[PDB]
Amino acid sequence: AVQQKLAALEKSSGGRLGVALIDTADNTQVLYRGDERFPMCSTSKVMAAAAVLKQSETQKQLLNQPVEIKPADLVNYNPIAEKHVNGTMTLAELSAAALQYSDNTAMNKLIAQLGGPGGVTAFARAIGDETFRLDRTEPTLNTAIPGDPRDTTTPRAMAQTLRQLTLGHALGETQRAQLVTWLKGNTTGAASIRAGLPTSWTAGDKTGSGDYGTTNDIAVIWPQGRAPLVLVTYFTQPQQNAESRRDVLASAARIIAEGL
Ligand SMILES: O=C(Nc1cccc(-c2nnn[nH]2)c1)c1cccc(Br)c1
Ligand SMILES: O=C(Nc1cccc(-c2nnn[nH]2)c1)c1cccc(Br)c1
Ligand SMILES: O=C(Nc1cccc(-c2nnn[nH]2)c1)c1cccc(Br)c1
Ligand SMILES: O=C(Nc1cccc(-c2nnn[nH]2)c1)c1cccc(Br)c1
Ligand SMILES: O=C(Nc1cccc(-c2nnn[nH]2)c1)c1cccc(Br)c1
Ligand SMILES: O=C(Nc1cccc(-c2nnn[nH]2)c1)c1cccc(Br)c1
Repeated sequence: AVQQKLAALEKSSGGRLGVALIDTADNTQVLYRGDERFPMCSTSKVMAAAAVLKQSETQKQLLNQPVEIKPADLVNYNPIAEKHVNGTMTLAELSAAALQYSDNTAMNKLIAQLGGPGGVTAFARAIGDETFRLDRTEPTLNTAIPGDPRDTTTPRAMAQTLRQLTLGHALGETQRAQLVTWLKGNTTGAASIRAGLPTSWTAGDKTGSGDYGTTNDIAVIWPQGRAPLVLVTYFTQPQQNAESRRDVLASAARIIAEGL
């Protein structure tokens, strides 16, 4: 029923839809193209911010370290960083900017802190994610070209990783709590996964988008009276200039929630 429903949604959408749910009540999963690769776009900002949180476990002042923002550092979406050009932002500020505002300049500083995209990938491998790969910086990591393995993961892998980071033991308890608080404070998510969930429920999420109408969201969800869920919804379309479809992610999440 749920599989058939997600297939129906996909066919009507004209794109390719990827879904992974983990229900932590009983370790049940629901996968739809769970092992196909999709461009992550800004959902990758979670892995970068989490990597810096991991570093902060052994450098308890790391999040207070200032980082210079120069004019030439600004890229294509800098709602927070543009306010600080010719000044500085701390790594905590850059983390919150990247997660909660989806600031691309902030993400670049997180990547640089980790020694480049490969350091983010290395963190993913260290926590048992063999699938995630970050290959580029912002903004080009969002080109989302069909078939391109760069800056991709699978829904199954990303759901597992988001669970380990937010509900498991990938991070220390303080760092886990900080990540959760950041995600729950997201500003960009009301039209995506969370639009398809009951309004009683609480959640944190990280959205992404790019070329090929790519429209993504990953979420940790606390349903009324139930153990938490982790839900990944990835969507991408066959034409480079396709419009975003946050509604399709909301629809997928509604199918999932009604199936619980
Ligand atoms: O900045 C965004 N989009 C963006 C920025 C810069 C360039 C383009 C773009 N160029 N060509 N097609 N899209 C899109 C964006 C999209 C969705 C949510 C949030 Br938060 C930010
Ligand atoms: O803790 C880490 N790595 C670590 C520690 C012990 C073992 C392993 C490991 N084994 N196989 N792959 N990684 C990794 C680590 C790695 C890269 C970035 C960041 Br941030 C943290
Ligand atoms: O040719 C490509 N990339 C590319 C872009 C820019 C320059 C070059 C290049 N320069 N010299 N040889 N190749 C190649 C390409 C083809 C199919 C899928 C994808 Br993703 C990329
Ligand atoms: O399995 C997990 N947690 C967990 C905790 C306590 C008990 C069990 C359990 N008991 N029996 N089977 N699993 C699992 C877990 C937590 C975070 C990320 C990922 Br991937 C998996
Ligand atoms: O960076 C891009 N967009 C963008 C930037 C910042 C945030 C977001 C975003 N956040 N949440 N959902 N989308 C998207 C983008 C879009 C199309 C082509 C290329 Br190349 C880059
Ligand atoms: O991109 C727009 N809006 C918008 C607002 C919030 C989120 C997104 C979005 N999120 N993910 N992909 N697009 C787009 C927009 C609105 C009016 C005119 C023009 Br041109 C562009």
